[PDB]
Amino acid sequence: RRRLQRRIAGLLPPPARRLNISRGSEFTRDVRGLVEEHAQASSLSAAAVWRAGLLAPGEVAVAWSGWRPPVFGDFLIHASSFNNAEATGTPLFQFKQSDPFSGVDAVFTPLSLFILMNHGLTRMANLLYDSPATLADLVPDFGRLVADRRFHNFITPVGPLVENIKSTYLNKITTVVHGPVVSKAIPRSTVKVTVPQEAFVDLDAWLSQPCPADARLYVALTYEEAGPRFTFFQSSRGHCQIMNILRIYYSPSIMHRYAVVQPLHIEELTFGAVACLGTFSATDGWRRSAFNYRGSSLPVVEIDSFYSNVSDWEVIL
Amino acid sequence: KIHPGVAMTVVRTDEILSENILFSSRASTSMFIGTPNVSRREARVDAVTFEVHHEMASIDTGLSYSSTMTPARVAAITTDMGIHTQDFFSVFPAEAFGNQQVNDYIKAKVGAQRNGTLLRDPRTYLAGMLCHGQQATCEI
Amino acid sequence: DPTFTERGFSKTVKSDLIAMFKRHLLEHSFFLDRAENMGSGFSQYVRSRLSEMVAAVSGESVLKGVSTYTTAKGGEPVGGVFIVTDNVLRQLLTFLGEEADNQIMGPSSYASFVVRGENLVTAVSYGRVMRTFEHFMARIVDSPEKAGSTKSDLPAVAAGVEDQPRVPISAAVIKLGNHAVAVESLQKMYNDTQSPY
Amino acid sequence: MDLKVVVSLSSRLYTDEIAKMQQRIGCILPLASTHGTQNVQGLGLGQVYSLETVPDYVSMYNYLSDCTLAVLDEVSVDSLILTKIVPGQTYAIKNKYQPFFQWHGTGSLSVMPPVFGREHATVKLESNDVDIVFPMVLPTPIAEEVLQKILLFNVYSRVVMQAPGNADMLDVHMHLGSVSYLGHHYELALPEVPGPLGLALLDNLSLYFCIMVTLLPRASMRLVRGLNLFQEMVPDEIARIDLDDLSVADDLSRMRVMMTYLQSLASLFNLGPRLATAAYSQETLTATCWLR
Amino acid sequence: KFEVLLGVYTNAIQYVRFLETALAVSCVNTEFKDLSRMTDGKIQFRISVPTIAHGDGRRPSKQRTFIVVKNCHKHHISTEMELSMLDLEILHSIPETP
Amino acid sequence: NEGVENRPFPYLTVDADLLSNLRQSAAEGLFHSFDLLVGKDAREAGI
Amino acid sequence: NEGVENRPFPYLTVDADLLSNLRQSAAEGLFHSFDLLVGKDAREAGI
Amino acid sequence: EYRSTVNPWASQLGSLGDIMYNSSYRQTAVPGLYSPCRAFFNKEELLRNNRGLYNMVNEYSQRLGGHPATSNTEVQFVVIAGTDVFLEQPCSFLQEAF
Repeated sequence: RRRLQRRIAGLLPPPARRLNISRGSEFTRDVRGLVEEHAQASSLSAAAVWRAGLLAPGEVAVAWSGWRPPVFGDFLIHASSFNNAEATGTPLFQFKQSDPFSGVDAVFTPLSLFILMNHGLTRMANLLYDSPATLADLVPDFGRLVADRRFHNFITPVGPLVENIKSTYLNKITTVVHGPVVSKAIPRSTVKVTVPQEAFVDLDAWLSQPCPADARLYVALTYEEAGPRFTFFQSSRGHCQIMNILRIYYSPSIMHRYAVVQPLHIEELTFGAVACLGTFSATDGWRRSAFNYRGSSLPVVEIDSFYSNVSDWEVIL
Repeated sequence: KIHPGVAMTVVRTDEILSENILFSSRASTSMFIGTPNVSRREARVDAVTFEVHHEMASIDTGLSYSSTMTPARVAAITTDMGIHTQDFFSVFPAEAFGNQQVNDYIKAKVGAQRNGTLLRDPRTYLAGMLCHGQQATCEI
Repeated sequence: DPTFTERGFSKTVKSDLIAMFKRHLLEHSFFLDRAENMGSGFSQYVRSRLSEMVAAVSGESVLKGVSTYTTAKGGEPVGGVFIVTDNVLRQLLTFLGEEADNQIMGPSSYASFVVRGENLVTAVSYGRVMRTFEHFMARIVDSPEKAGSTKSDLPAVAAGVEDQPRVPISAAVIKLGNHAVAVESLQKMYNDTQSPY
Repeated sequence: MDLKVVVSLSSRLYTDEIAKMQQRIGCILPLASTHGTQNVQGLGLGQVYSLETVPDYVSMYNYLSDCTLAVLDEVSVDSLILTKIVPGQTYAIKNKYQPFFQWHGTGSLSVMPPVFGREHATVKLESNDVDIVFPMVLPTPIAEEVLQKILLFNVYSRVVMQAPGNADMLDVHMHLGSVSYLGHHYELALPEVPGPLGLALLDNLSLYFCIMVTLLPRASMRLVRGLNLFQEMVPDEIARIDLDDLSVADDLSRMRVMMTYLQSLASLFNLGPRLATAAYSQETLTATCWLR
Repeated sequence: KFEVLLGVYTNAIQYVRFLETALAVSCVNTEFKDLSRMTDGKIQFRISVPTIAHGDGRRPSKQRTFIVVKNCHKHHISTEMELSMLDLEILHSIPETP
Repeated sequence: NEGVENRPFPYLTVDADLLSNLRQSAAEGLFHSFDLLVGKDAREAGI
Repeated sequence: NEGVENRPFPYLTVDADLLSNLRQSAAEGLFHSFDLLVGKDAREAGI
Repeated sequence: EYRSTVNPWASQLGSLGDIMYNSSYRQTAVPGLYSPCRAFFNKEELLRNNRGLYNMVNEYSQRLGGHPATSNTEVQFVVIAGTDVFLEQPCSFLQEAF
């Protein structure tokens, strides 16, 4: 009954949320304990681990805040299939391979996906990948898998890259599949998801009341007449709205697909699919930039502060 | 067993394991030892996947070569220097003749489709997907 | 061997060196395989091939002048190390004699390149740090009329590799005449980890 | 923040019960409550997938989407210490299911109620008279294909027990007897004799689906007469100009029951409690997943 | 009638330092603590080549000088060790019974 | 490549001669980053 | 336009406030070269 | 010098040896088998070694730029993983067989 007191005194304390500040010039111990957050990294010493508290269970606590650590999904890829000059924050799209026991993976950035679709944006695609044939056999039968319009249920978005070690023959990437996208380096710095500007469109800008707490990034494969395209939507609504909103936005191209060809078949009838990619702050995100290569540059959409959270593929019609 | 009009040559490769030497001069490179760092990466309910980080930076101190490597002795010959012509019905499987009868007969009379289980490097394959040493691949 | 590389490279000199590659590949490829053919000039044969190895290497490092590693028993600089397997280490110990030393003097701890104040100022402002700012300021501010010599610049190249206590590490020390190279095998370090050497 | 749901047994187990349980030390099961101790009658799918009543996919799926789920961790002789899945954290599950569908990394897992027979997913406890039924956990594309292929097998078995002049029993079996995903070509255990008058699994879902697509064409006719020309070129016109006169009470009743049978079915083909994996390592048959 | 156990034996791991092995004569090391912040290194050599005054009339190579620079290259090693949460909870707790 | 700095540095007088097979090595490109100053390229450049 | 180095300098506090019509100036481009840091990104960058 | 070729069915640019062997290998190619003729017939591989003597001597030791074969398998494959293989093939260097 007193052992329970000493135990419940340790299991009691929630983090002190409010605090009576007196003067901002004071910077006393209470406000430092409010602003201090423990790191996921320290040097391998006894004092550094025992002060950073790396061995704490569940979270990192020196010796439940709305903060959870992320989860990494590491893939091993053919090093020719992934141009290593790409930045940290680019959304990768792992193709579910038809090989039964293959331990090698086939990820795609959307730039590498563009030369897969078609076979400035095209200039940076062909400068980043001089070879449209070593990716045309990663998918073994692209013409069949698109001509029966089942390409959307084979591509699993795995969120953005965070760290990529450049090995020579078989490349190892570390992505973030779910949660808060943040770097793991010895100086920690911010990671920003970069999507190409010509591919990225907006949805509040296309429509031109309330402000939400977060906006959700959407990816959208769609089967047109001239091949598939990977547009990237950003929306601040909910999903069940966005299905009807993109049905309105594609209601031109739905009539165009029924018009320029008549679907005598039955597997052609789907018109793309959309999958949520996660939430970011709806206020100051997607500040544009340009991704500078050795000789050229494409304009890029640099979404800061991503919470990666993949959803599944829902058809559009 | 009569000769055709042509006369092929046969190319192989023969893996020879050695036990190499390595020399390098005194103070060939100058390196910087970074401080090791510990970082947890996946923290599920039952176990927490740790990861240690370490980084070094290596730079030269001379211009020309300062390290060398020679194969001292043969340990053994890891391949059999034999006769294993690699199957062109497997490296170009999309090629097919006129009829299906004649194609099937030709695939019957030769060693066609003999190992269709592995068609890649099996190190890339996972754990658990002609019982002699390593066949040197002949080519015509 | 500079005896062919003096008149400049051409088609002819490059062809000559390709043919001499082919000759050295067909004659002196495995220097321990055809070592065991002859037995009389045999310690001298391995001795000659290893002296050829330390003669075909280029020891012109800029850290040549500073004494980092010496033999414990005599003040002789090491001048290179040999990395071999276990069986070749045992064979070379028998063939080059058991007269190897057991230890060499070396640095106890590493040197320290901590970014001091002025280099921190340059790193903060531009992000370009110069090694040993004290020597740059001592050259082109304090009397730049002083011309540089090797004897003047021996503390400039040797930053902190000279102010370390010498403690002996254990290594077999064979002599190819005037050098004292050091053979060693790390297969011991790689065998317990079930890892390919 | 602790998660140990230690369910206590009244009468302690034998050895062979522990021998069956230690081969299912990584599967998940639905609880009844999220409380610190429980009894055995709240565990996985006993009360709804019992052997004494006719079972249906609908109420099993509703109960499975209803309550919390829980991977099990330890099996003592008289207690089963386990942990429940909250959406905040991520867990380590194992594919120890008797129809062994090979998982993959970064795949999405569907917690399905068992279709492949009760005896494949059970731990028949005798010391206590309970049947711990474990729910089927298998990847979502395989879940979709196995639902389509159990459903069409149900409809096609029902029409050939309706009349043998409809179809051939090998023809339905040489297509729907196998599920294919990434080359892993499985074979499905099919109950070739389900028995008439229902009394079997997947009748209530099949009855719902067949009533839905029966009421579908006049529903489409009513909802195109309510409102254009593109919508009147994709279907054939014999499904367009069919009736145009039904009694309004029966029309409204048919449309309402079609709407309920559509919304339940469409909520059902979304597989409910869906889990999303990160790094499935089949050297130890471990998948790392979270509640999605 | 007993079954006897005679011994549990566990190996002692050897620790191998870089300053202890004989590969450290091959390279000179300096403890640069904040290395991952440094983007790139650069060494620079100015090599002046003295030449020989000859007799005959040749096209004379004048005072030559070689400026060669060499870069450093990073090397990033990382392995994974695992620790069960049970051991960590036992670690950050306090015991009272033997 | 000739992306070399080429500024008048305080250069360190080191003992070891590196001139052995030097011009022949720079002729066939042992280095990616090197500069050949001949005659009146060999002035220390301006600030 | 994003031309600034954005490094943590030792900045100097002046006597004269410069705050008038500032966001209005940066909205229309009185300054050719500038960088706006809002909230989170207003930290000093890393060395 | 008294002839051009020892054979005209593999030395010419459109000859049969350059038909069945000059196909450039991709690291994703689903046949993936090892070839010994592609170290001798691959055209851009046959012009890779024109970059100077010291450049290709550096490339002999830096990377396995030729056509390397895998080891310890039943039939030799094109090595893809290569995480712990060590091989120096001088048939990619000087293009001459014994």
